[PDB]
Amino acid sequence: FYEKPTTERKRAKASAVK
Amino acid sequence: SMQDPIADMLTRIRNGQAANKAAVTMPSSKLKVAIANVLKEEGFIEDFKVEGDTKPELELTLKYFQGKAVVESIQRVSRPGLRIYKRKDELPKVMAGLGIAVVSTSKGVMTDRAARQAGLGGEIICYVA
Amino acid sequence: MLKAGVHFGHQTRYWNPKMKPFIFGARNKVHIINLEKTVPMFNEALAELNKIASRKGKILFVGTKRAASEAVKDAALSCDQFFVNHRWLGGMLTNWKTVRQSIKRLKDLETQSQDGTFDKLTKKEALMRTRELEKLENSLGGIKDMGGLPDALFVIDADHEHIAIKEANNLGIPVFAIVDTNSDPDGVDFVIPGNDDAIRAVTLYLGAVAATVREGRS
Amino acid sequence: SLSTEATAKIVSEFGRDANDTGSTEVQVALLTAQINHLQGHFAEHKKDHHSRRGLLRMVSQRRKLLDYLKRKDVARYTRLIERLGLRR
RNA sequence: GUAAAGCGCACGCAGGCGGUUUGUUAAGUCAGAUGUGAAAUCCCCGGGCUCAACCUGGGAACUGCAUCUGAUACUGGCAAGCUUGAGUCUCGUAGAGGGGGGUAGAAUUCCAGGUGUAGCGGUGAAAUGCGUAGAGAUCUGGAGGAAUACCGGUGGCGAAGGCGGCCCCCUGGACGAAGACUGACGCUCAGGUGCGAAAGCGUGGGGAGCAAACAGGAUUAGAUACCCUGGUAGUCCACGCCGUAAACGAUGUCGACUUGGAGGUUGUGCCCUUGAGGCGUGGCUUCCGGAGCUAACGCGUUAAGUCGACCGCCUGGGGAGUAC
Repeated sequence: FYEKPTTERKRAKASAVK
Repeated sequence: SMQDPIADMLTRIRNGQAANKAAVTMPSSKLKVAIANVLKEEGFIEDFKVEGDTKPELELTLKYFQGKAVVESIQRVSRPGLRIYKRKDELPKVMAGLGIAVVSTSKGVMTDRAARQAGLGGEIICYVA
Repeated sequence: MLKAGVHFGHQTRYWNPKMKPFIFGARNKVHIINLEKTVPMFNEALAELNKIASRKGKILFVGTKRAASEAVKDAALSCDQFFVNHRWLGGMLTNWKTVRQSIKRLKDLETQSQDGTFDKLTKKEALMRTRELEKLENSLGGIKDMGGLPDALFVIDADHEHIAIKEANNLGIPVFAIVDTNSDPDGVDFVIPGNDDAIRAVTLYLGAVAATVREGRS
Repeated sequence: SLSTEATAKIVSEFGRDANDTGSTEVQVALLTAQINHLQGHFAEHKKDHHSRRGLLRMVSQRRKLLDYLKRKDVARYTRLIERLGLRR
């Protein structure tokens, strides 16, 4: 994506952090 | 503060009193101490003492008669950026006289009770209340 | 040397800075209460409890926590007085008319539930109601005597029942708390920087309070 | 850039004594030594914009110290900017 | 912040503000005084019209200006300092901070070779396509261009845009340990200058994939779209331009003050560092949360709290970020 993957890896840190 | 060393002390006095501190410290001045006398003798605060030579730091010992603070709201009026000067008759009254103002009169810094008795207006340092 | 010089503290690191001054300073990763400074608001609370008992104090012994529960029911009885050795039922102060009818219901249980099982309609169904609403009377064990509106309050903690103080101050009843150090002492009335755990300690506190209230009538 | 001895000589002759790094003429001439060095860099690259920010920062601080010389003590100003050729 | 509204970000002239002590001046300021502020209007105490409107006496008022004489706290000037503001040096610590050079290997593609073979691909089924020649598949090599798997992170750096292979050359900041040195050298900044993702343009190269446009095949009621097969500009490089973005933390910069907890990253001081660290201290940083603030969500020592100095902008929706 060149701009999503830094967003999902900085969103799903809402998914898979706790 | 970097451009208003007196609104800075007033902010000290009414930040360190929401937090309910007994005493506050700041780098002193001659005008800061001139104010501190007028505050501490109208009973708005216990007593102070200045100390230091290279860095003479003013420390006021704040007062409060309950959980409530005796100093309700001090307001910096003559801001550098809008300097406010009054005459001997247009001197502000604070809460219709219940609270105190601090002005710089030609015979020094004092309240407005006394600088209105003295017939000599000044430079409105701050409303004390 | 006494109780104060026996119980030390609580609150490893999750501390509440509203009661900042009450601690000497943490040692061994736990906070230590200014134990010596606790007796000036021991004896003052003791004296006022004596005065309230002189006015026939209507005083609560809130004992919601596990261990103090029977450890306080014994007290109120030795205090000839009230307690809540169980959960603080939500609103036992503000919702008083509700528990007013509830204690009417419980007095009905202790008067006519005996009478109902006698001959009224059934044997077995009335027995079921007995064995169930005996649990209701097991609830509300302390308050059950008088018309309500107690004079003052002697809760044994703050955080576990912040709702209790939140109701008594909203109504204007003097909370004679024994704050933990984890707690939130802004709401209480006559805060006591004690330690709420170490059941030995709370037994000592309540024994002193009982000694005061049993003859506060002078 | 500039070396330790290269700054040491500047502090030496332009300071009123050894270890007078702080006097404004020492700072001025040390900054201008560095600027004169870096013109040779920035004539080579011309696409290094994340260093002309630093070059501009020190040219701006050099002008700001120079104006302070001008007000505070004119004689040192007018004796320095010809020892440097400065204030073209 | 989300309602309209923080310039994309810096640097900076003019401008606006300015720590602290003493001396001086007395411009601002303040007090008093003297003139003057036309009359009428306005207000006050009256008076005369049978009352009133109306007329009218005297006062007050005209919040101003100029001159003079005092004060000197605060603001300004001039002079002398001071060290806390700001900056230089000694010293190390970290880093995808830049710019210029090479360099490696995988991976797509293409080409040459060998083996041998009828399908390959493609999707929700399909043809176009590629192929019996030797395709796909396999290993052997060779050319080229473009990006750097793993580490990798709620990580790090940068004024923003942005910056990830490795190594060197030049360089820019930042932070921390003690020190030393200047003495207010400061903050903000209309105009101004410079950087400015991606597209896009200009002149010459390059061009592996990818691919607006364009072709051909399905879909659908229709398909100029999604979908497939090709595919040009562009994407890459140098120089020049463009100047924009949901350029966003939708939070301007700077400073001071104001309960706590848990992490992260990078220095450092002391402690048996025994060590991992414990006790502390810095910086940057993510997440909770009462005070307080908010319409609210929410912010909450990195504030949207309590103040100060400057700058930019807002003023119902559309028309319109449009015409000129």
